[PDB]
Amino acid sequence: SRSESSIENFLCRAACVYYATYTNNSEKGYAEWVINTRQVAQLRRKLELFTYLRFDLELTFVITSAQQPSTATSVDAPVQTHQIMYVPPGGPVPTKVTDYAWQTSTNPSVFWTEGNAPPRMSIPFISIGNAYSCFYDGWTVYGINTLNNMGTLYMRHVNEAGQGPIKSTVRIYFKPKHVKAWVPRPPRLCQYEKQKNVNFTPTGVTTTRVGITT
Amino acid sequence: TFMFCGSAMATGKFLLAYSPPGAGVPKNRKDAMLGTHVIWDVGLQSSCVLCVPWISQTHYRYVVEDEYTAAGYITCWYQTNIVVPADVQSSCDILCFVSACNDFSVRMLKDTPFIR
Amino acid sequence: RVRSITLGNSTITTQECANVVVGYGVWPEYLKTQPDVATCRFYTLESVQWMKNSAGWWWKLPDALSQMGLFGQNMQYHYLGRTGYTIHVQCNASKFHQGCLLVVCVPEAEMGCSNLNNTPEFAELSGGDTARMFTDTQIGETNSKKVQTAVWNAGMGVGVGNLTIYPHQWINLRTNNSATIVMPYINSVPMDNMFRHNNLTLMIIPFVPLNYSEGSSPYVPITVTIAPMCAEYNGLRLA
Amino acid sequence: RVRSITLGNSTITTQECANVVVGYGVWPEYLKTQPDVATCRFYTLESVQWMKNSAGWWWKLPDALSQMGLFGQNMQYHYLGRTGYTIHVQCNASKFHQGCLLVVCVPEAEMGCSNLNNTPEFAELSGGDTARMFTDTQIGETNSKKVQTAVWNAGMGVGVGNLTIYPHQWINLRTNNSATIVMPYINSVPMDNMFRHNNLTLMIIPFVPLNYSEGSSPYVPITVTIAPMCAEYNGLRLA
Repeated sequence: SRSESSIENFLCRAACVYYATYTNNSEKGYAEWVINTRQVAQLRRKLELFTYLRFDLELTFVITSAQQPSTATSVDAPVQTHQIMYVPPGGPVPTKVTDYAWQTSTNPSVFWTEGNAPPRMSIPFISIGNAYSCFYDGWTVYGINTLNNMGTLYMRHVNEAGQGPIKSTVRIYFKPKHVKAWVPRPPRLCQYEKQKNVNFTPTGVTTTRVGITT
Repeated sequence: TFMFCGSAMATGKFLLAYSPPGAGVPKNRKDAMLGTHVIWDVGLQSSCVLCVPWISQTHYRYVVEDEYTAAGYITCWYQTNIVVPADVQSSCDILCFVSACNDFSVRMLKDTPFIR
Repeated sequence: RVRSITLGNSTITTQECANVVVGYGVWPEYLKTQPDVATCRFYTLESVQWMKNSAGWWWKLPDALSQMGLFGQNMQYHYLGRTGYTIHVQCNASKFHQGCLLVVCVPEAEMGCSNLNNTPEFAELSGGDTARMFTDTQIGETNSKKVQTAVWNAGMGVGVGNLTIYPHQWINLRTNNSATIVMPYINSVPMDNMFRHNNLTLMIIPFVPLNYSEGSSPYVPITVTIAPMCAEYNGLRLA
Repeated sequence: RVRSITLGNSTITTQECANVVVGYGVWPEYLKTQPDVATCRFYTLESVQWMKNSAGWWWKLPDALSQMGLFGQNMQYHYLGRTGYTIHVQCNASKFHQGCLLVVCVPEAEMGCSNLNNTPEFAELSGGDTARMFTDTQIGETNSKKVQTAVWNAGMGVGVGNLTIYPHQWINLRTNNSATIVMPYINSVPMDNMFRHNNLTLMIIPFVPLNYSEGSSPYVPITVTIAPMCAEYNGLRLA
């Protein structure tokens, strides 16, 4: 049979889409990522085999920390707790580590402390339209389709800075769930040039041999 | 009735447009197409028959002769050029035929104006 | 045998045994607010001249019928609408002409720009009733807001030979000369603004170039006839 | 009690127990070729100001609605047509105002000219949506192409007090303030050209002049609302 070629088995795979770092002594030590499927070329190409898609989101966060240089005679930092806030489309957005947006009750947030299983949250299909669009032949800027907004993710240290700086890096894992696809399209042939548009530089149809006959 | 009398290897498309009385004659293929029209493909059919409608001032009978009155027109346009193979003449001719189609009637016999 | 089809005050003739390609197995239907049936008339656009050096032509759907009678009138009148289409493509060629055409209707045919940083302008993306032509050469990057019209990428950065995934019909001059594609309404929303979004793009690309001997007609006209199907718009009255 | 009547996308309110005068006992009906139902909307013309010195107003029917929406559009589009009318006349006056109006619809109200040798021009015979006013004086003969608008002859060389032979309704301010006349299609031919022939003429003539005491409003607005009924025109297609 061909169970492995179904849409669910083709797209329901976790993948690292974003990677960022943030320290705890900068006022700007927070990581942000607008949720978009165009960040990774491999995932973008697989999703762009279709025109309209409908799926849920499963996010897994792999957070690790590293001790930064200090002058303290002795450093004995306790276990670190991290906050991962999901801002739904239209929600308030932070600009500093100390900002009201971090305390918005309608911005769901996960508080996770190091040493445990990585945190995981799921976001459903949150578009006012009936499906996401990977291609839009029109204007809102050509081919934007603001109906594809999926929200933003923010990450920061919860603990106050101790006697030494701590730098943390977060790996976001992205997995579409219960995917439905419509209107097949030809696979992308030219290399992706910009994340925002479909612009391309003309390339050959395929690789070339010496002559039509063997 | 319009009969295409070109070669059997000639192909093309003609737009036959009918302008109702009051409405002006079309000035372009586009204007003709936007009105009442029939696309005539000579490559598929050699003859096309149109039955223009009565349309009169709720008069049932109207004057045979007339005076600067809404007339109504029929016109023909080149939808495409005439496509022809080698060794076939591109210049052709069309014949037009007329006749009464629906319930035609006349009234008040008179003298014909064609005799001296 | 010849079959005559009359729609409204317009009539066209087609070969009785012509094959019709239904887009995705779905016929145009009504949304399961205000429909219009005076729009149900064939709109025969201006014919284009297929030549030896022709690279291809394309028409964005809503836009192509933006200056045609009540359909255009409804487009400027109502803010929102939805409709299907029935597209007839016919070539007038003799048996002494050879060539193959691909007639494909691409939903949401978003096109790239010659300048990688910008996006194409509306003029270059659509000419309304006028056709937009592909190019067998590559548009230079200097140009700021033009469509990258290289045929082998079809202006979408894909293999042109893979366009057959979208509802299509081949026109092989030695075998057939007409194509009929029935396209349903395809969108992520039930209704949309017709002036800012082109749902469909019709493409005609010659895979085998037109060839003929000296003496034959140096061109082959291609006629596109579009009939909107099951069109309906938003209401304008109170409740 | 108040009754609200909605026609198309327009709605008006009338006193529930208002009396309607049917023209000749015949309601507007269809010809026993092409009808139009989007025209079935109330057309509220500009209100006129009934004053002490007012002599009267008149509107030629087809012409009054020549610049109103689809009805005017249909008038320039089709060459021939026929329709009935429903005319609402309403006055806004207080109980401290006194006056009597005659509201009459005259079929084929052919009008004379001030110069006995000529005929009135179209401008003077009709102002479209604008009202034409009668005059309590006699228009001089020097004038070449104006209507003889002396009220007591009603511009037709007849006794103005005899206009009651034509479908009419009296508006006595102390008793009622609205009139409703339903006029069928009346012509010697089943259909006629709407731009060259005014089938009906609505007339409003104050028999008892408006009077009021100092402090009251020095005017009484009169609002005319016309709704075409059973309109139909000639076909434009082949057979």
